[PDB]
Amino acid sequence: PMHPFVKALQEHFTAHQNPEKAEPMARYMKNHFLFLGIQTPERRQLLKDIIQIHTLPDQKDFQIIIRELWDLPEREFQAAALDIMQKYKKHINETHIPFLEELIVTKSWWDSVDSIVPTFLGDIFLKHPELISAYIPKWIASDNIWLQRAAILFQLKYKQKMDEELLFWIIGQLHSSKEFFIQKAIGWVLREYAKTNPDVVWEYVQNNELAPLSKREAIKHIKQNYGINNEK
DNA sequence: CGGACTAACGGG
DNA sequence: CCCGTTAGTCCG
Repeated sequence: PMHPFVKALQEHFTAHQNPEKAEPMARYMKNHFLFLGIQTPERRQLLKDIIQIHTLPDQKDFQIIIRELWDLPEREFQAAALDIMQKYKKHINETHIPFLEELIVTKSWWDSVDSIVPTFLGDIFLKHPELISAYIPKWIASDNIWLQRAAILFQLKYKQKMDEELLFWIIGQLHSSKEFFIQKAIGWVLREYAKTNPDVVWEYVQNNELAPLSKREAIKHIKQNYGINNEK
């Protein structure tokens, strides 16, 4: 039996569906998912409505509610699940890594994976850096582009706390990937980290092989700092 | 390739 | 208001 909070959310979202918007929204995600057609501002309000009426469920039900929402067809339910997980943030710890892994590799796409990785997993590994090597090597070795992207992006927001040796090691392992979502994640994490340490990122990109997309994205801004040499 | 543009979302 | 970003399409 579906949890009453999830049932209430399903009814309320469905009552406000927009088939006209659902079409372009589904196309944007390359038709991997059905959509109700509800964009983020309204989707968060509809969740708010249900929390106001029912109250947020006891923490004992947290993982259950996330999984039930994950199993519903329309993409807005996974987006809502992530909003709900943020509400239970203070209950999440290192013991939830496998739970988060399973979310990464089910109903997988860039929208859900990017919402799980730099935030929830990033925070966990900042608190428990000793656990990185229990997961990152397996992720990289896996057949799964989303675990590979997770390995790249978990340090995205680390700024001065970035483990540079680790970042570059991870990138080195994945630099030959022909997968767009890997090449782009490499570009993104380098571009972001260059905001903290431009010299290190510039040196890396000039001295290590990267896919063209990865390099181009990495230096999107810092090419202004260093210049674009004449090629002849 | 890589630049220009679109549309939505996060946050100064 | 602005800017920076996951994507996305389109054009030499």
